[PDB]
Amino acid sequence: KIIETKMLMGEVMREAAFSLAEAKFTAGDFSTTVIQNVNKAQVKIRAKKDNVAGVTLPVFEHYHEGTDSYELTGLARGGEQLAKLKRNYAKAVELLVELASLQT
Amino acid sequence: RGKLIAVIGDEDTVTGFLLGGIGELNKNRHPNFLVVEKDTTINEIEDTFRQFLNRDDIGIILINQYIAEMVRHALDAHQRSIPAVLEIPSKEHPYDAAKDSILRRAKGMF
Amino acid sequence: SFFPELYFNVDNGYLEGLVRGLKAGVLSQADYLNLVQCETLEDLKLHLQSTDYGNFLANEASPLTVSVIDDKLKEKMVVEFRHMRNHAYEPLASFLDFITYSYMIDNVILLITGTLHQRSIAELVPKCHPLGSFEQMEAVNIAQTPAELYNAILVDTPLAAFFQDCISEQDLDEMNIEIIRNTLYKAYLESFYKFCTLLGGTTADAMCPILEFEADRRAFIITINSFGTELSKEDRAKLFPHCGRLYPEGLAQLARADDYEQVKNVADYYPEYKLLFEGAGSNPGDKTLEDRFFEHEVKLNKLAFLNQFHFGVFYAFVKLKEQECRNIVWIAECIAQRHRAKIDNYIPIF
Amino acid sequence: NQTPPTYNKTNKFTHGFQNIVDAYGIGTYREINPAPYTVITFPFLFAVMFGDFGHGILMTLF
Amino acid sequence: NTASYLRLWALSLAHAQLSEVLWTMVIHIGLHVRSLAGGLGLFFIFAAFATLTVAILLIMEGLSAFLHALRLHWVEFQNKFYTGTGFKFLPFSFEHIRE
Amino acid sequence: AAGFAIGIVGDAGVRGTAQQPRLFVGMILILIFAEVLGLYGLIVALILSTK
Amino acid sequence: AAGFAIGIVGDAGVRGTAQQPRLFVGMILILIFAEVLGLYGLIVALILSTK
Repeated sequence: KIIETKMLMGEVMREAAFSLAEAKFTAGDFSTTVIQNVNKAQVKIRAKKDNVAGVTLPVFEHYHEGTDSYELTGLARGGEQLAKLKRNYAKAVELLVELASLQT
Repeated sequence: RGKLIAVIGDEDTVTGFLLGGIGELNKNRHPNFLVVEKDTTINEIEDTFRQFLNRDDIGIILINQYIAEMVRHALDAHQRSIPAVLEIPSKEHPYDAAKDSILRRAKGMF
Repeated sequence: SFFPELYFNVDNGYLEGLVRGLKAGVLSQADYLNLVQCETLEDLKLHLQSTDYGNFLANEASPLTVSVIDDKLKEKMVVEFRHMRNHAYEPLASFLDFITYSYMIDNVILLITGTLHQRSIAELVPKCHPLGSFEQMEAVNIAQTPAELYNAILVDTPLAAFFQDCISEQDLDEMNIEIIRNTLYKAYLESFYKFCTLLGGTTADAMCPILEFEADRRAFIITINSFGTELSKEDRAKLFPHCGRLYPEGLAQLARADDYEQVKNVADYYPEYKLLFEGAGSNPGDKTLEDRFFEHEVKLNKLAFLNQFHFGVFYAFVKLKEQECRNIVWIAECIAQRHRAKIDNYIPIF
Repeated sequence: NQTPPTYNKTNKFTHGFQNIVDAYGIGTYREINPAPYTVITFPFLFAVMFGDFGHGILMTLF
Repeated sequence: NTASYLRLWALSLAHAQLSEVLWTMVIHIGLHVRSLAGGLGLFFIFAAFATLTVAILLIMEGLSAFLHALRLHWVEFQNKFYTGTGFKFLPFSFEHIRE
Repeated sequence: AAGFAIGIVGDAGVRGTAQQPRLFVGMILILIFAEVLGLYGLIVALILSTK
Repeated sequence: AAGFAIGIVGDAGVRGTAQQPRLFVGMILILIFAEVLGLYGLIVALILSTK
């Protein structure tokens, strides 16, 4: 499954990068605010054990902790593009979490 | 709760993930990410990578492929499981394939 | 009236000719087509050299990236703007300052937040938008003290009058940074609009429609985007400018609205907006609501150059050039990522 | 012991006259209804303002 | 209030003055000593006359007098006895018949 | 004075009508009132000119 | 007064026509009223000068 997942990761990043360009087109320079104004994460990762046999392997599990993300309508109010962008990366994050677990 | 994901990458890559809801400040006001610009040197990337390996709250680290090439010795030198490192294509660099740890581990995969 | 066409050309005669000459250099539809028919960033450069653009990527890094083209495009128009801004007299300079205020507002939001989360000014200034400039001290070497930045703003920063809504520092710490910036921008719009109406000639008639549009556009979009977030309906209304066509009646309905449909129902009373919401098909592979607003805003800024004796040509100029940059970068980005089917999402600027 | 609504029974003819009264306000419960006298009083005062034989015909025919 | 009823005079006077002038300066002009020309002209002039009589007097002056007479009831008459407020009576009813 | 009213009412009325076709009749009535205002002056002038 | 109206109406008419070619007839009709206003001036002036 790890090879199929890696393939998907590529395609997802292709879409996310385009979606980012769309958000950038509308907003202009939102990256500066996002990078500076960071405090708490909405997503965190929990450790889980996979008892595949006598051997136990470490796996990561996605944990949606729930702390609210930053609400940004300040630049051109491009909220819909930013919201689609959040969702596109949110999907990327979940895939990557699964992906790292598969490396074990 | 358990683990954070650290990101070392370019401006757009880091920004995207931060919007993705991943990444936060530690109690010492340190950020679990680095923005790598054209003026960022090797020692800054390498020292940052190592420190993330030296933090017990991080673990998965997300890095751009072109960055992994700059500090490649540090990613192969450390073989463990906390620091699972995933290498991703940058906005402009193309899709990764070569020199991938997994494609190398497995001799039956493209 | 007889207000223009008489004293206007005495001081502003030169600049009026210059700025319209600069407008003549904006990419035409024929030129955008030549830029689209590239599929290579280096070829894009070559096609740009056919216009007033070009030779600005020379002596840069051999690898050409989108981020470089983005910065260079802004830089070019900033120089042209500053040139016209510097060779200008108070009657026009005050008008132009309002244009710069929009960018300064964003920049001071950057100065705070970082100051509030102990970041040094020297680290923040490099990421400020041009035209903010802030050549004055006291805003510099604040020692990461919010009080020192707050005093520096009140004293040296031209935006001090606008901060009367957000004061005492308490507001800086307790208000969300985005409410603070939206509140400050509202103050900007209210003062700037009135300023244009004080210049109650051709400028007021050519300029105000654009400012009224922006005010109504923000009221619409804010209402929609605010649906899914945590925001009191009253606090949302507090951000709705009163310089527009929704102010008499309409904002009250948006303030109460909790759904996209209710927002559209308001637009239904204003054909100039109803058409935009109907045009914004919002399909999974179509133009969206923000795109239609951008098209309208450009239409208005183009019409600004139908009056030869006003200040609105200078405001329109800046906005048209900024959209020109957005268009060009979009093309460069589409090439870099090879999304050719989405190339025709630029806003024609004539 | 609550304030009751004000109910005035009207018909196909008097309803319109009640409405031009209600346009100003709803009368107090058990208030004297002005409408029975408005039916004549108002047309009379109008006719004083518009006492024009020819136009009165046109208006009547309408 | 007593002076207010001078509305009756003011409106009655104005109407008479408009009628006299609108007649004299419009339909009188449609008359002429030439037989056929007079008839043909009066045809078109009369139509214009009737138009002005309706546009100015039958509508507008009737409209102003309509309101002013109503105001007299609202202001001077009713305020002597018709005082206070109540609630509109809204019983259960099958109102939506025409719809 | 009548021309002033016609001017202002037309300016606002024409735009208001485009956003609201039901305004047309109301606009006309305001215009008819302005025409009546103009007539009043004519009436007095006609009385004086023959006095 | 007529020339003023000519100026205002023609200027606005041209900008409108640039956006809407169907405006051509409308603005010309308005200009006709301004020309009539000027003519009225000429009529009275000629009557007085030969009186």
